[PDB]
Amino acid sequence: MDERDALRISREIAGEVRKAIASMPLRERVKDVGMGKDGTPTKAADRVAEDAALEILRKERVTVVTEESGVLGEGDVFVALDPLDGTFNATRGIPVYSVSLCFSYSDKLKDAFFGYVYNLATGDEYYADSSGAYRNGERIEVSDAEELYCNAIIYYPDRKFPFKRMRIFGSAATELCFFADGSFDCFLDIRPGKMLRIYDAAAGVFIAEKAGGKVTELDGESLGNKKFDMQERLNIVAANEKLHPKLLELIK
Amino acid sequence: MDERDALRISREIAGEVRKAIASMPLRERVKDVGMGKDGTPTKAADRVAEDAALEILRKERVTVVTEESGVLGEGDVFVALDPLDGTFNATRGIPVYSVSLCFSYSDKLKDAFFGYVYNLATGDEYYADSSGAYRNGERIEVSDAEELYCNAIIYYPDRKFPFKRMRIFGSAATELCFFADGSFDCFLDIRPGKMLRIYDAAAGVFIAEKAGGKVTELDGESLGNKKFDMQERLNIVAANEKLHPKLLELIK
Ligand SMILES: O[C@H]1[C@H](O)[C@@H](O)[C@H](O)[C@@H](O)[C@H]1O
Ligand SMILES: O[C@H]1[C@H](O)[C@@H](O)[C@H](O)[C@@H](O)[C@H]1O
Ligand SMILES: N[C@@H](CC(=O)O)C(=O)O
Ligand SMILES: N[C@@H](CC(=O)O)C(=O)O
Ligand SMILES: N[C@@H](CC(=O)O)C(=O)O
Ligand SMILES: N[C@@H](CC(=O)O)C(=O)O
Ligand SMILES: N[C@@H](CC(=O)O)C(=O)O
Ligand SMILES: N[C@@H](CC(=O)O)C(=O)O
Ligand SMILES: [Mg+2]
Ligand SMILES: [Mg+2]
Repeated sequence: MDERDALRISREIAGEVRKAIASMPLRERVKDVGMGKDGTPTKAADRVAEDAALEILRKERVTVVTEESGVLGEGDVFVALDPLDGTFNATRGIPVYSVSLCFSYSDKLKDAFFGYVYNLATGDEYYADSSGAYRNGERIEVSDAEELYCNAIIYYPDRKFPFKRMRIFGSAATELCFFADGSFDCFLDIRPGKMLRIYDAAAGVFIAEKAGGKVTELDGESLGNKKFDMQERLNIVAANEKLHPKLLELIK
Repeated sequence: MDERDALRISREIAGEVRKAIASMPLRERVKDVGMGKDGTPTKAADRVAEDAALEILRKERVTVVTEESGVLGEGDVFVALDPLDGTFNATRGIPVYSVSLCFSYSDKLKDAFFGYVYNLATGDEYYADSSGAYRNGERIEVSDAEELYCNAIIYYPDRKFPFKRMRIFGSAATELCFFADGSFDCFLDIRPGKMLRIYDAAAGVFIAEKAGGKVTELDGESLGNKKFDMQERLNIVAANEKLHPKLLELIK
């Protein structure tokens, strides 16, 4: 499998997940249907999205790490799948939620070769590969802001901060893409509980880095050894390389 | 003018503003074209939205209080207009932004008779009149959550908080409607600067109250005497009546 295969696979999944969600009334979407392998409820919207995606991934030689069904398959290519990132928004009709996929040549983030996040409500397509990062077929890059007085996505502000704007949209994969395309100047997840899982973050991280972003853990450490499994957790500090160290100092 | 006139006028404005914005590429939307009477820049998207709305309101006997052009006309019915609430989102292609209208029989919020907020990206229509509050033609009401451990929209969290979720979407009028329809359990704007203007909040406040919500200033004081002018500022605490007093105690 190469990056072209991954793009093709991702686009087919996006199409099937989009069709499955769009036809589901909010009343149905919001229903709990079971307990996910991640230890949070699987909503009916989560279930239909994952089935749509797994139906396609099942044909490939991959090991899938996915929120609801856990680790599936035995292939050498690892796929971190979030079949519906932003479930709360989807069940409320708030148009920020997406399907997220990151493909790696091992079970570690450093061997990632493809990232894909598709907004299921708007049809916006973000992806990145060896040639760079894209939004709807157009090359993107992070902003060049150097000041802390900037436009920040942050989970969660717990003190007075110097930002120009703070936003929290409820879809980490999509929000990492808002940072990747320069819509926002930085993305932070500094929750002490360390809540982000590998499938929430992996594609967004890969896309943001291809777009020029510097993206690390809380203390500046590389995310390269983050594992494609259900147990992995992440804090994220993401910004261009001039802003990034200021962000690190800010949160000490 | 009564509440049926106001509904008809609002729908006409929504249609015109919607097509004016939808046709404008992001790179055009984001351009500063002048200084607004509110003291913030008018973007091309703001100007185009406002001209569309004013062309319609010009035929009515109203005094309009609007963000970019200020106070216009001499009619006895006052209209607080935010031609595009969530301009930052609109210029970035983030689908949470709306046109907001509150109609009052004086220059005070207590004399409001109609509120209308239309999401320009999704086409969701929120309004309220003597018969109640509506989302896309269906009656809505606030949630009945009684615990602080709830789903909150809050500008801005500056300390550790007990919420289940915190969200900040960048469109106060629309966010007040997310609260009105029960999608979120409360809306708070507790920014010490007191940043909200009458046209940001008036329609959202009126819709939320019609939906059963209790909505007050920071100290629990009524919003009735808030004025339809450019100088007015608001902090907001909005929740059902069981949750509301707990929030008041929380933010001391
Ligand atoms: O998939 C979700 C989503 O990314 C949310 O925005 C984030 O707060 C949660 O931690 C994550 O599980
Ligand atoms: O119209 C805007 C919008 O409602 C934003 O969400 C809010 O943060 C701003 O204060 C307001 O001016
Ligand atoms: N992924 C899209 C196609 C595309 O973005 O080109 C879809 O299948 O709906
Ligand atoms: N969240 C979606 C609702 C849907 O498509 O069912 C939207 O308003 O864009
Ligand atoms: N304002 C809408 C109509 C409606 O809200 O029902 C439009 O003309 O696009
Ligand atoms: N507020 C300005 C500058 C910025 O926030 O980047 C804008 O909307 O473009
Ligand atoms: N501002 C975007 C919102 C969206 O992608 O739906 C637009 O042009 O419609
Ligand atoms: N999924 C949410 C539902 C809600 O907060 O209303 C929960 O854990 O309760
Ligand atoms: Mg998910
Ligand atoms: Mg505005």
